[PDB]
Amino acid sequence: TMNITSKQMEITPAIRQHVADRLAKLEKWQTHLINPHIILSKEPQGFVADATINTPNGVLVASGKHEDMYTAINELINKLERQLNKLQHKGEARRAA
Amino acid sequence: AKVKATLGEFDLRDYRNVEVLKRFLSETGKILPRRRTGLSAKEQRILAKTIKRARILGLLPFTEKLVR
Amino acid sequence: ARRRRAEVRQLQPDLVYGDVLVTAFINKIMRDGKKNLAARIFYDACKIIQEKTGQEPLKVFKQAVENVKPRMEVRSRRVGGANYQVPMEVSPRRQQSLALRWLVQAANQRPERRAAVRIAHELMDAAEGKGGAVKKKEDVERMAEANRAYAHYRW
Amino acid sequence: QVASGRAYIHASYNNTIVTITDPDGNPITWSSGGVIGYKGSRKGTPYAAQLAALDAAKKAMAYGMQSVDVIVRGTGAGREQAIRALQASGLQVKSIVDDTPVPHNGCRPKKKFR
RNA sequence: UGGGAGAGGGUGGUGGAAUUCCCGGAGUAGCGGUGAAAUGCGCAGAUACCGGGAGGAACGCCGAUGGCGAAGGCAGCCACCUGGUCCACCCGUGACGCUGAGGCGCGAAAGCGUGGGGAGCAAACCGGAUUAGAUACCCGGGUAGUCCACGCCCUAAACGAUGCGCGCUAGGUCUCUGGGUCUCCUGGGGGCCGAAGCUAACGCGUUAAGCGCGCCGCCUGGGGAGUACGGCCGCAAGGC
Ligand SMILES: [Mg+2]
Ligand SMILES: [Mg+2]
Ligand SMILES: [Mg+2]
Ligand SMILES: [Mg+2]
Ligand SMILES: [Mg+2]
Ligand SMILES: [Mg+2]
Ligand SMILES: [Mg+2]
Ligand SMILES: [Mg+2]
Ligand SMILES: [Mg+2]
Ligand SMILES: [Mg+2]
Ligand SMILES: [Mg+2]
Ligand SMILES: [Mg+2]
Ligand SMILES: [Mg+2]
Ligand SMILES: [Mg+2]
Ligand SMILES: [Mg+2]
Ligand SMILES: [Mg+2]
Ligand SMILES: [Mg+2]
Ligand SMILES: [Mg+2]
Ligand SMILES: [Mg+2]
Ligand SMILES: [Mg+2]
Ligand SMILES: [Mg+2]
Ligand SMILES: [Mg+2]
Ligand SMILES: [Mg+2]
Ligand SMILES: [Mg+2]
Ligand SMILES: [Mg+2]
Ligand SMILES: [Mg+2]
Ligand SMILES: [Mg+2]
Ligand SMILES: [Mg+2]
Ligand SMILES: [Mg+2]
Ligand SMILES: [Mg+2]
Ligand SMILES: [Mg+2]
Ligand SMILES: [Mg+2]
Ligand SMILES: [Mg+2]
Ligand SMILES: [Mg+2]
Ligand SMILES: [Mg+2]
Ligand SMILES: [Mg+2]
Ligand SMILES: [Mg+2]
Ligand SMILES: [Mg+2]
Ligand SMILES: [Mg+2]
Ligand SMILES: [Mg+2]
Ligand SMILES: [Mg+2]
Ligand SMILES: [Mg+2]
Ligand SMILES: [Mg+2]
Ligand SMILES: [Mg+2]
Ligand SMILES: [Mg+2]
Ligand SMILES: [Mg+2]
Ligand SMILES: [Mg+2]
Ligand SMILES: [Mg+2]
Ligand SMILES: [Mg+2]
Ligand SMILES: [Mg+2]
Ligand SMILES: [Mg+2]
Ligand SMILES: [Mg+2]
Ligand SMILES: [Mg+2]
Ligand SMILES: [Mg+2]
Ligand SMILES: [Mg+2]
Ligand SMILES: [Mg+2]
Ligand SMILES: [Mg+2]
Repeated sequence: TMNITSKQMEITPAIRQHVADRLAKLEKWQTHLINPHIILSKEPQGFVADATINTPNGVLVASGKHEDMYTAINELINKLERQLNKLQHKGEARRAA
Repeated sequence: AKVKATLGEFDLRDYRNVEVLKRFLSETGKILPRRRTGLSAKEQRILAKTIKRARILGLLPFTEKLVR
Repeated sequence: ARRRRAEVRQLQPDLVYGDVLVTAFINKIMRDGKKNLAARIFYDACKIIQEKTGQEPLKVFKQAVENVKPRMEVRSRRVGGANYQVPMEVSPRRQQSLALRWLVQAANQRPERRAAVRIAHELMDAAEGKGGAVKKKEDVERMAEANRAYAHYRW
Repeated sequence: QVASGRAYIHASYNNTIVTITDPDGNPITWSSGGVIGYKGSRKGTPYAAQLAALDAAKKAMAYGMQSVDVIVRGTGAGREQAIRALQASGLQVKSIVDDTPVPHNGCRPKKKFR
């Protein structure tokens, strides 16, 4: 299933559940989210949310950064959505000719 | 093989000269380009107009079916 | 590969009929590099062919090869927004390779317990126009004919 | 039964239709990409036109047709292969003329031709 | 005074191709449409074919890197009415000139009013697809409108994003149209490459964005905003 790693930090089951609820935005596209993996970590300037996810049509790899950790998580999602919507529709572009 | 070189003197305004005007028409019925008639800009305009009058009188055709 | 074509490996003839095609058949039977076993299964079947049907193993084996060679096949290709089964002619190298592959694969589908029995019997049936192998060649050919209307995409 | 007639090849990008008429233009029989079994975009392939022309030529010859004039309209794929199929069928192709309609700048066309 | 070219404008007429529709004939199992499809149409006879008819709109080839106009913009053909423009002669007048705040006229398309017309096309609209969804793109329909007359509207990437006039400052090459003596020369247009020079650069360069004079319009950081208030105009939309 979905795995969450908190590198050199400690987090609560509540925060892990928030991440799972935010990753659920990707379920919109109705494609298989295969072993999604979120890495959470703290730089000196703020938090870093990493993610690697494979789908039937490719991989999603994105990194979000921000002072506020929930915002870094959201920036991660925004980058992941635009990658997934690309994987799902790019092949449609050259139907003609 | 330019059409104008295949003809002596002719009047570019004789809309009834069926036997001369008809050479300036492709086998499909169209007005031939200047590259295949050898006329300058000024006289190709007179030719085109004359062909059109002759078409309206029924002397020249507007279109012909292409035979292989 | 990208740069050039590939060179077809020449195989040494086998040591019971001097045949290069018989060699390629042995190798296709060979699992885990057990060539001694691979050769023994073929030849063991060459006796079974002789003893169930009094004629040439070599001749039976070779005819069954021609009976599995597919003359045309379908080769996919995406055209705009649809995957089309383009009908395509098969190079003789590939014809041979497909023939030998399907022979063994279809033989190993059989219910007979000992392998050399399965290799013999399948080559017996295929020599006559039967068996799951020749079916596979027919199936592939019917696919190509069914799609003759796409034969102008051929590359 | 008439032995002399006509063959029209209405050939568009979606299909090819062959209608075999009499000397006056009255249809004797016809075929198309659909009659020979195809649907969708297959009807616009040259092989489709081929089967259609042959099935049309075959039916016509079943009524004693031997000679045809050939009239061709449209710039579709199976246009050239349809002419082939008629010649190589048994019928005598006395002539081939292209009668494709072309406006002398007439009605405004659908958006997809602009 | 004597000539020229031209889709310059206005009015009346008129030709053929094609689409659609209606009638007749012949014929049958599909046609159509797409990336692939479906909706749609079709045994109540469609499509494809032949003959006849009706109707509206737009004018293939010629046609071009072309022509004309102040701009908008102008393209089948005939006639009439009519504007601009160029050339040769160097004949008449004698600075009668340039520009131009206001004013007045013109002003693509869409839109408005009254009446007409309506084939094709097609906002809105309905339906089929596509798609995660698809108030879209693609497909099948479809009303205004698109067309005509008269009256309004007055906008635009209304662009060369380049106000008009004059004089001056290498040439080379293509082209339209005149006059020579027709080799070529010389006017007037339309392009390209470039002297000097200009320019932040890109580029411009005798069709200047060069060097100068005259006159007009306009800019003065981005947003707020071409908005608000006022005034003027409009039937409204909305314009200045
Ligand atoms: Mg975990
Ligand atoms: Mg933790
Ligand atoms: Mg990293
Ligand atoms: Mg979002
Ligand atoms: Mg194998
Ligand atoms: Mg098999
Ligand atoms: Mg069989
Ligand atoms: Mg089709
Ligand atoms: Mg005069
Ligand atoms: Mg009828
Ligand atoms: Mg009935
Ligand atoms: Mg008709
Ligand atoms: Mg043109
Ligand atoms: Mg021009
Ligand atoms: Mg001009
Ligand atoms: Mg004088
Ligand atoms: Mg005097
Ligand atoms: Mg003035
Ligand atoms: Mg004024
Ligand atoms: Mg206006
Ligand atoms: Mg209008
Ligand atoms: Mg309007
Ligand atoms: Mg209204
Ligand atoms: Mg109204
Ligand atoms: Mg109106
Ligand atoms: Mg009203
Ligand atoms: Mg009305
Ligand atoms: Mg209507
Ligand atoms: Mg809809
Ligand atoms: Mg839907
Ligand atoms: Mg919805
Ligand atoms: Mg729709
Ligand atoms: Mg539509
Ligand atoms: Mg429509
Ligand atoms: Mg309305
Ligand atoms: Mg109305
Ligand atoms: Mg104004
Ligand atoms: Mg412009
Ligand atoms: Mg100008
Ligand atoms: Mg401006
Ligand atoms: Mg600006
Ligand atoms: Mg001014
Ligand atoms: Mg200035
Ligand atoms: Mg000159
Ligand atoms: Mg001259
Ligand atoms: Mg010049
Ligand atoms: Mg230049
Ligand atoms: Mg210089
Ligand atoms: Mg300066
Ligand atoms: Mg010059
Ligand atoms: Mg000079
Ligand atoms: Mg100029
Ligand atoms: Mg400047
Ligand atoms: Mg400001
Ligand atoms: Mg205002
Ligand atoms: Mg405004
Ligand atoms: Mg106000």
